[PDB]
Amino acid sequence: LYDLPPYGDATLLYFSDLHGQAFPHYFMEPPNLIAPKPLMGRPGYLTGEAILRYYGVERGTPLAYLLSYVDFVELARTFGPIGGMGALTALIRDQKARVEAEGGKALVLDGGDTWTNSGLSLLTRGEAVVRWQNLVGVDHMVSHWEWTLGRERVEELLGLFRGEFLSYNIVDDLFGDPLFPAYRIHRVGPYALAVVGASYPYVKVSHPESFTEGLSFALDERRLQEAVDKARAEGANAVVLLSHNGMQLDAALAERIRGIDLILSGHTHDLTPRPWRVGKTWIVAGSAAGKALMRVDLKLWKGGIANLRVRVLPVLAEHLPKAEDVEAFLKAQLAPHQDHLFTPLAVSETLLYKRDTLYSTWDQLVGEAVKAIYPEVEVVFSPAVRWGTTILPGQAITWDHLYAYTGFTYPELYLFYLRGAQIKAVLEDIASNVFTSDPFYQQGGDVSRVFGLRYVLDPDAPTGERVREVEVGGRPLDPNRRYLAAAYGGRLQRVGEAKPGYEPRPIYEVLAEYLRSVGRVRVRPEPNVKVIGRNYRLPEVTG
Ligand SMILES: [Mn+2]
Ligand SMILES: [Mn+2]
Repeated sequence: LYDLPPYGDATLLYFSDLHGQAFPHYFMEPPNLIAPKPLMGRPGYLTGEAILRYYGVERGTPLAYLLSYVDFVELARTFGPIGGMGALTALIRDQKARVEAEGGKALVLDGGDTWTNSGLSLLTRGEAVVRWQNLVGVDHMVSHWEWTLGRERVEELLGLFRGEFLSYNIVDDLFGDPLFPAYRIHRVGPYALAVVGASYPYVKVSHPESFTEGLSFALDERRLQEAVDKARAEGANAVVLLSHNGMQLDAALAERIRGIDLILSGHTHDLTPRPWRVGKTWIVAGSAAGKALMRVDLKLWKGGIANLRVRVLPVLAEHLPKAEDVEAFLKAQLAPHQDHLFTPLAVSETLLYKRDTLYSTWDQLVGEAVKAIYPEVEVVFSPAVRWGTTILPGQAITWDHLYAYTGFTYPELYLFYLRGAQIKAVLEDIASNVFTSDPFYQQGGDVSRVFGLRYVLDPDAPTGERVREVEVGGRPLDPNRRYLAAAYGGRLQRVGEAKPGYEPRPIYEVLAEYLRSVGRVRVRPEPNVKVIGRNYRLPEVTG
């Protein structure tokens, strides 16, 4: 709940990966987070009943509703939607006021992936999200998807952003000079707390290169270590890393970098009801889509963090007061677009979810839509991003949802031929990245969903042997056969042969065309992958 007693010298109110989600919505955690044996059972790879047990969270509680897919639909009906900028603002303000009334010091920290991927964002090229950050009063933020707006727009938006953007790693690609401050030291009574920022290191290979030309985001352990050391030389007693590296990478850094007391981990969209102790560092994840506000109270000492209290505060719009200024602001911004954004396109008869290592009902729906409009397509590759939303049974799908699921600034759907060998290699290559069993390199991640294909995955097999028994359209994969593929949200088209006469157009236009026509959809979970050595789980899709 929200009525917490005072604790410590400083309070951090942290959220991450909002992905421009302006309104209350639903967001189910993944039914599977598959890992090779060495990585199983650790934060970042917990789901379902196991995550509840790991954290000692009772089944059926508001925290259980946020934390796991177990009982999802039932709990969504019980507790209501999560997030919304209005409710998140109300909660942040409630907590900050409480802390300041106690004579405490509070900082509002945003872990990045904030400005993009929503109707509000696309309609304003991120501007409305920044204006919202300003209404709440965000002290710092880091970045990742922000860069898909392009360097020019990001700089414009940083002019508007009243908080202080941090990043030790964004440097010029020719001279190496950092473009932003690495950290900021804040007075917390008699102590000094440094907030160091880290943006996603893989922006260049993850998005169109044009968006970040002239910049390097490379993970630079030396530069990070020197930043931590410098903050301490300037008087910082404790050091907090506001990170967008991904939680597993943050855990690896905790064992390599000296002096990081706490890491606020974004990117992987994880939940950590209790902090994860790695080396001499505590790690707290930032969740996603506005579902939670992480309150981290710190008892500091001359040399670091003596102790801390972590609470995952559910952002439940039905259980929080309104932030009137935010409600009014959103009304002003979207009044002209409400018809477009909220009119039903179709009704979903069952649960549409996005997150999972391998398969989702939302991605299957997209595959069906693509094949319905382009019957020549044999395989549809959907991007396994961790942002999105969840549609409940009987709920209408709207344009706002389409933008929540497919609101890339580069949303083009591409149709192109791939040889069978390429299809298999694409999956094997992703598997090698997502599943490496070497704890030194593991970072995790999700696998592209390929509608029209079925395969067997063995996460523990050697590279080159993880993907087997591939079948396309009920027939064994023919390595030399040319198959017509479709893909959006990535770079797969670069190794294909473009379909003659086809003009790439936004995936959401294709989806809206399909949905308007069909009126109602019913996508029951029918996973197309068999996982060796694991039980593949599914949620309950009715109710
Ligand atoms: Mn994200
Ligand atoms: Mn990210």
